[PDB]
Amino acid sequence: GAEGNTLISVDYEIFGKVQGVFFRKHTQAEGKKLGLVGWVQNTDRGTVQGQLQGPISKVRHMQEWLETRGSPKSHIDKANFNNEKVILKLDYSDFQIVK
Repeated sequence: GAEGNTLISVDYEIFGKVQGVFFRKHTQAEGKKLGLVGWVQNTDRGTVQGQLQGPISKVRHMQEWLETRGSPKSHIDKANFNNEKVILKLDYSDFQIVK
């Protein structure tokens, strides 16, 4: 087991060539690696908002993975997170893709 998994909450946002791409399909796979919950979708403007929820032990790595790694058709012109804080625990059951 572990000492303590301080569950935290935080969102993300990517800009560039992450609009007309089906990269979201891959997000469902990589999301299982670390083991987190949330969803995937796009906005009316032209960006992808992925609300990731999990322990700092997994989020700390996810932040330095989605901003760097990624398909060749997903240029990350700008990557930044928001709404970073600690909470009781996750509010979902698993990850899923939303079209």
